Amino acid sequence: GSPEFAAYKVTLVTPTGNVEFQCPDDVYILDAAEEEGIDLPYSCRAGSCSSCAGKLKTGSLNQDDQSFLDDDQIDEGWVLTCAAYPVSDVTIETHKEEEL
Ligand code: FES
Repeated sequence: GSPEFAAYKVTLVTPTGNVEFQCPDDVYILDAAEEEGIDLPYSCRAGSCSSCAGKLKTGSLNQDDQSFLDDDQIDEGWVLTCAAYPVSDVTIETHKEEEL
């Protein structure tokens, strides 16, 4: 039932407004946002820090490539946007490092 290629609608709730774009299912959220000209926080780009943190509001992600968040944090909706792939349409609140 699965497509050979897919993308998903990403809605980012950023400090300067909501923005939306299609993200390939094999491109990380951060990278796809940047390709669309959206400036999001980051540092390591390796899944091992707090800089790119966001909160997942709607939908589902694959965060196998992240390491810094613990299992409880993942269960509570934390996202490292540099290391997350969408597996559905998603809504993510960005710029959330301060809440960790
Ligand atoms: S920029 Fe460090 S985990 Fe994403």
